[PDB]
Amino acid sequence: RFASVYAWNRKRISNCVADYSVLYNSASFSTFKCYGVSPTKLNDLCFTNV
Amino acid sequence: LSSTASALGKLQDVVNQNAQALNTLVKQLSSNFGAISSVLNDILSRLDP
Repeated sequence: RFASVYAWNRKRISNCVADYSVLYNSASFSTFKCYGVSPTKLNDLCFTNV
Repeated sequence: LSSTASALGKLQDVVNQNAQALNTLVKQLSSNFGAISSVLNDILSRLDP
């Protein structure tokens, strides 16, 4: 259960280690869209804000 | 010569012009030039090759 598109919900994640490799390997999502940053890059890249 | 550095000012101005040209190149690196980031490394880290 999640909020509507008009009432979009934003959650700050901090002080945790983030890996997108597991999410990409599963490939559960039918489509993947990346613009400013890209998936292969997310694994090596370190992001201050999630 | 001791009282006024203006006589050697033209020689200093030529050195200043060379320094200004090097400074301009440093400023150019800061300029985005239409790229998302001025730094080449920042673009490489966040984007596919």
